[PDB]
Amino acid sequence: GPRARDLGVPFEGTPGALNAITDVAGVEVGHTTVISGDGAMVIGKGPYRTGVTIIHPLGKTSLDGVAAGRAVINGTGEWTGMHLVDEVGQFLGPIALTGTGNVGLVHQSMMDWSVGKVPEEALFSRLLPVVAETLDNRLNDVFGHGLTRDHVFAALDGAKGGPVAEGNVGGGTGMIAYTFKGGIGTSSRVVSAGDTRYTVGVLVQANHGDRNDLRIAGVQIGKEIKGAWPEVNGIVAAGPDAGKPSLLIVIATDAPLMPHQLERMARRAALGVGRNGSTAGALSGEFALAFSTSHVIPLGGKPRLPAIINDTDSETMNALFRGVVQATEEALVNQLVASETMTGANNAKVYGIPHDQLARIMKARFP
Amino acid sequence: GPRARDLGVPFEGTPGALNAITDVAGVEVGHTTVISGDGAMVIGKGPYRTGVTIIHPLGKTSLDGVAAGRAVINGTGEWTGMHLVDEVGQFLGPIALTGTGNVGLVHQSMMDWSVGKVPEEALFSRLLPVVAETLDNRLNDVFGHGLTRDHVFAALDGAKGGPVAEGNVGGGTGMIAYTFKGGIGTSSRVVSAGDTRYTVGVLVQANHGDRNDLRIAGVQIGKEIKGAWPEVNGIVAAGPDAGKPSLLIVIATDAPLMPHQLERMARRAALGVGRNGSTAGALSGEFALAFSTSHVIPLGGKPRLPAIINDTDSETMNALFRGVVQATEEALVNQLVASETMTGANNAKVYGIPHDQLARIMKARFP
Amino acid sequence: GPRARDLGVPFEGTPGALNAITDVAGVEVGHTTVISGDGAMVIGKGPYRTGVTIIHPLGKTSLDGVAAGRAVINGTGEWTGMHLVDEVGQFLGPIALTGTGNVGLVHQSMMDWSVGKVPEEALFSRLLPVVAETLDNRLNDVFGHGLTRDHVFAALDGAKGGPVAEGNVGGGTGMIAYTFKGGIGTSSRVVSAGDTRYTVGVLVQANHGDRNDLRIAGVQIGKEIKGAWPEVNGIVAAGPDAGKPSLLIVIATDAPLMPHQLERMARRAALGVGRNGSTAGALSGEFALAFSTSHVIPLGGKPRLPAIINDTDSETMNALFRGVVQATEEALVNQLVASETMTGANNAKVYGIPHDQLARIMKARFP
Amino acid sequence: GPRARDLGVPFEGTPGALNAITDVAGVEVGHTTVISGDGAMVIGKGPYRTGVTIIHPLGKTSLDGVAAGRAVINGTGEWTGMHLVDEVGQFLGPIALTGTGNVGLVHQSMMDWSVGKVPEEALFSRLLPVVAETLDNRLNDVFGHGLTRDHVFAALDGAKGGPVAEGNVGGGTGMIAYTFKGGIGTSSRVVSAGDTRYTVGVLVQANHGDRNDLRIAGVQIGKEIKGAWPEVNGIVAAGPDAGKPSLLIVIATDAPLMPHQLERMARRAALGVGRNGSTAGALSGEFALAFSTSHVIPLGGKPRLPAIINDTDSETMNALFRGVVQATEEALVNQLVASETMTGANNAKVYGIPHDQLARIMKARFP
Ligand SMILES: NCCc1ccc(S(=O)(=O)F)cc1
Ligand SMILES: NCCc1ccc(S(=O)(=O)F)cc1
Ligand SMILES: NCCc1ccc(S(=O)(=O)F)cc1
Ligand SMILES: NCCc1ccc(S(=O)(=O)F)cc1
Ligand SMILES: NCCc1ccc(S(=O)(=O)F)cc1
Ligand SMILES: NCCc1ccc(S(=O)(=O)F)cc1
Ligand SMILES: NCCc1ccc(S(=O)(=O)F)cc1
Ligand SMILES: NCCc1ccc(S(=O)(=O)F)cc1
Repeated sequence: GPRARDLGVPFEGTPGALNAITDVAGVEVGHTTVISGDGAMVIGKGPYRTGVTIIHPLGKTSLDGVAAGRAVINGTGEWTGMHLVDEVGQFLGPIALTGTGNVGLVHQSMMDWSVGKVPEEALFSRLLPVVAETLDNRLNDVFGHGLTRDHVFAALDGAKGGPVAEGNVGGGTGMIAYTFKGGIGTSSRVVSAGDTRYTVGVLVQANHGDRNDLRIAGVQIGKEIKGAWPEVNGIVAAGPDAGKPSLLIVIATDAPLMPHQLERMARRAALGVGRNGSTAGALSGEFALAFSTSHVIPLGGKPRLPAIINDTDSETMNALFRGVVQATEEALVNQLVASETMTGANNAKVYGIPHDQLARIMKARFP
Repeated sequence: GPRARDLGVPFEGTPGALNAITDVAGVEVGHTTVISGDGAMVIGKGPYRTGVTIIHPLGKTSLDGVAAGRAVINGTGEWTGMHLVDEVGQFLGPIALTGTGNVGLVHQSMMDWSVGKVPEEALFSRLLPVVAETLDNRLNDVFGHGLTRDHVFAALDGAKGGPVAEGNVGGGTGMIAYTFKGGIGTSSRVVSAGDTRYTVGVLVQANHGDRNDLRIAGVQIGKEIKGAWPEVNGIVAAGPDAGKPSLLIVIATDAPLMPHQLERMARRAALGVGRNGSTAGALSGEFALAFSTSHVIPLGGKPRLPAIINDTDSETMNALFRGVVQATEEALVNQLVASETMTGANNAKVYGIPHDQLARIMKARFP
Repeated sequence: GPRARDLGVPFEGTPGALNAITDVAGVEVGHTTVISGDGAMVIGKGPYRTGVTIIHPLGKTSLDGVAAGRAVINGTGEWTGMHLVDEVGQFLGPIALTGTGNVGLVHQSMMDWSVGKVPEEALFSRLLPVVAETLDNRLNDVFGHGLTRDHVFAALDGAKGGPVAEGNVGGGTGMIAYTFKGGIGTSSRVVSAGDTRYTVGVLVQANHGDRNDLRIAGVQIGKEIKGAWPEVNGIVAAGPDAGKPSLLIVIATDAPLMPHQLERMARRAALGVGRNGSTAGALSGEFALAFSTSHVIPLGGKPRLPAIINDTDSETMNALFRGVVQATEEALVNQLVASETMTGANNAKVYGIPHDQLARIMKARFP
Repeated sequence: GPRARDLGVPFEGTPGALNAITDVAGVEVGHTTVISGDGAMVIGKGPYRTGVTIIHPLGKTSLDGVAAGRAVINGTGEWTGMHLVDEVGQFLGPIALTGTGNVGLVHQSMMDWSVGKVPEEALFSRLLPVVAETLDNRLNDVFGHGLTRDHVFAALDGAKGGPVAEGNVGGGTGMIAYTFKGGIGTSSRVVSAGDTRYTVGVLVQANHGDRNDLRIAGVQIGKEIKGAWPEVNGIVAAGPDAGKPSLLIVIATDAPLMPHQLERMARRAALGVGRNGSTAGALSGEFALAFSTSHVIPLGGKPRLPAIINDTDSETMNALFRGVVQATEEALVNQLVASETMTGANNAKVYGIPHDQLARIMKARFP
């Protein structure tokens, strides 16, 4: 399937080989996608359109920590392990991205998974699992216990490097972004800092924004697209014909950055979001987490910092910052393009942004 | 049973009638205490010494929010719903305080409880439950699933006003503080802010500190007490004769404070902690959350702020601040006194601070 | 001359009557602009291209505080009075925006001005002046004491409502933005929340960004413009032909917001900046301060909060948030268009963004 | 003259050789003390009781940065350069501690001093001087321009290693703490972190707290001391018999800590303050700044991090934290003992805590 670039959307900078967070060596991603039932929602019975996405910063077999820092755009949402990140500049274990209703289940399941994987002497380090959410309430039975521990184990165990599936998968399965179908998106940038190159990888779970604000490559596009407004049981549910017939951003880099420097990286995410036109809804939980895969902390050991960067080194830091902004901008658009039309709970129907129209618009704007 | 004052420990200020967080009208507290098994710990088979403590800011039937603000002393621990508090200055639902291994279970159980209590239209407001932890790893099978959804429901439903049980109860059941038995403690102050008297109530779940640092009423008491060091299988496990035969602070007030003013309140907890001598362990998750029961936010309506206070009004603010410092100091000592000797997982034995010795020391120091 | 809209740049939303921060009633703005000398720079002798911009939140005769909250995009710069804003949610006195070299002089001058204007009994409230900077180092003798106490008095005393001068004036006089001439810009939005209208006004002092990242109305315009690169003594200083022949954002609103709510407003500034393409340089001090003119604190008195807004009231908050994003986006373009080509210290020459070319590009893009 | 230990006050831990911040190698301290005039205050004509204290983290000839992090206890005061510290984890140049009315003068004077001392290529790094304040309003003509640029230069140039003068000197000259004479205090700890011993040094400028709250070595001493309350014109101005005849903490360490780790150190200061009984007044600007003298950043070069420490290494981190708490606690008492009775502006008279009574009390409590 085409990604944003394939439909003629231009972006600045140089993407990595996979144009994904896994361009950062050693990062693994797994999805479990839960899609079952149709028709009217009954709490505890579905329909279910949900799941979980796992990111292993250093792979599923690592017991070590990664240096980390976060940023909050708008904090109406949950992301666990973040007080830890704020205090000691690192976290242990995987990142889980999921639906709001799944947070506690995922949190405990990650603990159960550790008991079966980790040496008992190291169990203390698995007590603060990192779990984050956006709300799949239009398409999913949020409270209905559709996600199981087995689902979580499968994502943890199945995670891998290489190409990352985008769209209606894992934590993104039941999401809605810019009044089009939401979900998972990813992008990367290879950046030049003097004689050195670094990779900045971004993955998003997008459930934010309004169609009328959306910009793609600077084009305010919602009004250029015809139709494709959401429907409920046959009736247009938004837009001019209404009535008629949160955002999680994960940044990986192999740059050997210190925790406070990774906070700076995280704070660049908002600028990439800003490029695409949204204004951070009052109830939209929008968060960024950044980590380094080269600045690593062996469990109970000496931190490994292979090289060290000056915060005032504009050449290096700006290269890295611009990388975050650009990869974030593109990951957001890649999400929209990868997500297909879906019908879910209560016959709610949300359209993937139409490929034919997007390509036509891009061709006209960028001949 | 005697509380700290009853053993001759002096404190400054005037406590409320109950000398507890429930001196703040409408606050309800519940505990479920889980104690089963003895001897060698096998993960999933106990022994269990754990539980959960519930605090309903406005009572169990409230759908409304309370103005709130938080502070971090040392952030190596979990407390959910805090991004929400940082962002919008309020939280919905109960505060749960529990052991580290129970966070996910408690988080989902609270959602489940809401489904059976609140109108479907208010379910959105129940998606970010507030759950905090300290670690009962010495006395409890942390990973062993000792806490059940029923335990959580019982605490949610059984919560009430009036006297608050202290010691080895609810979330505090298997905790250890200042190398003595840890647990739950509570105290309050009624403070004169001009011609208006507010109540400041504090509850702690204590699992922090070293005996060598402990100060009670300014007395460095660890070396004055003889014996009572922890044991394993009858062998002293800490202190000089070793070998021979986190902190959660919840502040309630009826002062009509704005969210940023409640952050100031929460930041006062550290001074109260400082009075008692600990230095915040590198891995001690020490947190404070402050809320108002008068500044309330009707769900989906207009915030109710019955009066308004100027931050530069020293008379009012300092009365409130001093209240927090004093009530926190006393709550910590009250905890120690209420907690009794316990033997738990792996035959670990932790002594309650000896009442006879404490009373003897206080009598000598304060005739 | 022309402002951005006059050159055919489209923006979203409805500007206030003045399309300026002074659309918020009672706000006063004053500039002192210092331009003297030409040729090679000698420290302490000029050339000078600097100044100061004063914003009185409630007018120059007010002794009262305004509710306030801030946000940091990248904190490599100075802005005094901000610890106060963080702590007590308000500040007293005017905001001064100036060149880095002028900070201390302006800070003390504001105290001096207070001694002469304020009742003796109220002098305590004047001890924490609000002063912020960006660096005019290419065009100005930064260290050379070009700004005087008299210059500051003149801006304090000459401040007024009505139209605000933009471009090479006040604190913006010697600034550079997006490799074109920087300086002062302003814009406003009147926003609708049901039957209620509010105004959000923004003023920027812009000294940030690179030409190659600049977006105006979503158009990446740096490569579309021919020439107009900076020069030093007749030699192109940047861009392809090189070698051959920080950001301060002030947000005012009449919305009756609490301090933590104004922090949310301030955090929206970054999204507006993001729209225009910059990525926050490592050494670019980018800050936002937001205040309410309706939520005011009589000195030594009871805060006046005429109405109260729920943070979860999306209709109201989103209206205000969108206002910040749009007004920030426009104030940045308004700055560029207002700023004229300038030659300063060491014969550095920076071009105002070319009006003829910009208009042509906008016409071609937006027929 | 005796310090606190010499009067019989016990403290925990091992001080460095000097028991002062200069036990951390390379740190230099300088004071300029300004004392002139008696009787009634007229703004601009004294009497003056003020000054400035300079701390050079790496000595007066250093152009390099030190890694640093800060904490706020209560933010109603000024400390410049802190946005920089928050963002990039270091600051350049000296720390100045002074009276509130002197901030702007000191800020500009430090720039002027740099112009004379620093190479031209390094001037950019001198643009964000670090200046902090407490308010000497009872004893000093705050607005009266008593401090001159020459005073600042003398303290910058006269700074040295070795014993540090305490009491009514430099920035502390006109201060008041716990209703006794305030001033400068300092202490250090050498702390055992495994097989390595680090030094933690602390200097305070104390202008905070109330006599009734003061604890010295856990003894609530205000009521044990007879007389010595402040007077105006021979009449008691505070306390029971009235009418009858802010805090700055600077932490230095040679531990090679990263910036986020120094924030942790700074957050420990509050516990040390807590030990001595104060509750952080609403208008008391109470701040801490911590820097490392081993983790240094050559100007425009590669950061030098000689060794690296794990945040979860309890043995090392707790040793450092305990050092901060104990050194802060002792610095505060050392201040009181060093500070002598002073009469200043408006015939305000503030007593040094009486040495004879203190020694007698300590002897009775600690036989
Ligand atoms: N991040 C998920 C969306 C969400 C879910 C709940 C809220 S609350 O303020 O009503 F608790 C806010 C935002
Ligand atoms: N045999 C003991 C296994 C075990 C069980 C629990 C832990 S904890 O510190 O993470 F709670 C550590 C080790
Ligand atoms: N608050 C519970 C104790 C705790 C549990 C785990 C950690 S971690 O750094 O190893 F993730 C830290 C502190
Ligand atoms: N209308 C059916 C009940 C219901 C209502 C709201 C939700 S929520 O996902 O937005 F919290 C879930 C289920
Ligand atoms: N905000 C003005 C620009 C500026 C000026 C100086 C610095 S410093 O890191 O060298 F202290 C950083 C940024
Ligand atoms: N009546 C004396 C005038 C005066 C002089 C100084 C102050 S201060 O607290 O701001 F330093 C206050 C009042
Ligand atoms: N840190 C100095 C004391 C101080 C504290 C507060 C202020 S004010 O801005 O709230 F009036 C002024 C001076
Ligand atoms: N290289 C010439 C001297 C000089 C260099 C830099 C500056 S500054 O404004 O960036 F601090 C000022 C003067």
